[PDB]
Amino acid sequence: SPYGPEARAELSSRLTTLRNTLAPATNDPRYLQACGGEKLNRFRDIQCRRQTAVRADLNANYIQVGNTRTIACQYPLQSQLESHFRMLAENRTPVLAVLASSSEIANQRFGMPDYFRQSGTYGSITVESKMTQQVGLGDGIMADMYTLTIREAGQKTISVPVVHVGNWPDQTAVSSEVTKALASLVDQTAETKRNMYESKGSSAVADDSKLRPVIHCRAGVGRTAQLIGAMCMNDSRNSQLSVEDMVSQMRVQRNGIMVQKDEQLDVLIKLAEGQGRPLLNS
Ligand SMILES: [NH3+]OCc1ccc(-c2cccc(C(F)(F)P(=O)(O)O)c2)cc1
Repeated sequence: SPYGPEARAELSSRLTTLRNTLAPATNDPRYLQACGGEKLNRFRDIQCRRQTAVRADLNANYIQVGNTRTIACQYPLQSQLESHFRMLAENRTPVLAVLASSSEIANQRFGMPDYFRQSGTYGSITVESKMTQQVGLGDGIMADMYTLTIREAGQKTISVPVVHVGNWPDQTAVSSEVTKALASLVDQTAETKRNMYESKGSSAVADDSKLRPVIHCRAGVGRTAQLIGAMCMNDSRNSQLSVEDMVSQMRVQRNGIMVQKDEQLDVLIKLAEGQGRPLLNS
């Protein structure tokens, strides 16, 4: 079988080699480096590919999987929130998908600020959060939606739709069905917001660094990578892109941990199989 244990074993062999070779060395020229005392990386071993970095002071990467353009990042540190909101505003972000659980955010030991469910002030930026609809994705998994209105004196005010999956636990894979429902919700939300900008003649529409969905979980490598993979498979432009390609693109463009659990890779495989998409490059 193209999806049998042999093919799966080969896929894993290739991806493990790639993970091991992309592991960051100290002062690795492939990875963004902290400057001046301030912590950059939420986790020492989860680093940000230099070439695709979004801002010098964020652990955040531009990611293009086939034709699908997104930003993947870590959950921003408290000290990074002003820069994070500037990135969001500048990108005219059409959807911010947060996959870190409510339990994770509430646990102050993890230092995950509650930045999208509450209003706040971060340097010169003020942020207003409003709750909108709640959508069930299946298997009890829930998406809570918000809008974040980002203001700064002398800047255009920008509002960002948020899709928060609050009950996808760390180091797990939600089912292929839940994943497909989630990808559809996130793409639909982005599409609506992107259409508003287009209807207003925004110049962001012509700029491939902009209007990217922004996706983060805690580290930005497990749950984030499962969602990005699913989104890529929902994009009609990506015919024939293999699972090897998709995962190898996420890893070279962010870090080697992208798709963190075997069960996450298994959901990508099952979605591929459903479409008759190849696992391996010939
Ligand atoms: N230190 O070894 C590598 C390493 C270190 C930390 C993590 C990690 C830490 C927190 C959460 C997660 C994660 F749950 F996989 P996410 O889905 O948020 O990316 C992963 C994953 C890999």
